[PDB]
Amino acid sequence: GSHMLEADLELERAADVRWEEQAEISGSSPILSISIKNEEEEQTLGEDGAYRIKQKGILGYSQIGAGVYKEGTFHTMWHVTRGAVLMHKGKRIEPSWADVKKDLISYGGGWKLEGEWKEGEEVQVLALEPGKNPRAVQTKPGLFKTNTGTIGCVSLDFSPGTSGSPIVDKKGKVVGLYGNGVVTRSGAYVSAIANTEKS
Repeated sequence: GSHMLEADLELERAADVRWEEQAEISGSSPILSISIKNEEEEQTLGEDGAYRIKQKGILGYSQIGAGVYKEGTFHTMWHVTRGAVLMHKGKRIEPSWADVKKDLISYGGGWKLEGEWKEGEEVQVLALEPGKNPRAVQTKPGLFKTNTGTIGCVSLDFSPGTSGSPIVDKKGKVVGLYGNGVVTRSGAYVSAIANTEKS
């Protein structure tokens, strides 16, 4: 086999994980990214927060995902990294735990996301889309029956490459991660919120 990485997957911090009062008031608001990032250039690269995940290729970087660093653990979607080693400023990050069925993977310790969701409450997607500055979008999840209990879900209103982006309650905690596509019995595709799940 090879002793090199199968692929160069780099992390890039983009924003603080927090509730945005402006997006509560207006529906959505941009968030500050840093000198002030006027524009995101996907193809160039550049602790706690929200991160882009980019894959090097001969044309430059592609943003294939996003995720959340919290309390020394990085959380993202199994579909995004398929358990691959991540790099961040020359530091290597290793998969600690995964759950394919839930499309979740953690790196550097176990699950730390402690946002909570009850029906009727709104949340903010802190969306890191390919080619765009971070944006907070207020949304209302609906409750759904699983074949074992309940999950909250939201509409797939972002780029697939926002997968892994955090969704936050009013306490500023992460209820879960955007982009975990599930199919309903009523023919539709929605995003199943990570933690919001009972059995």
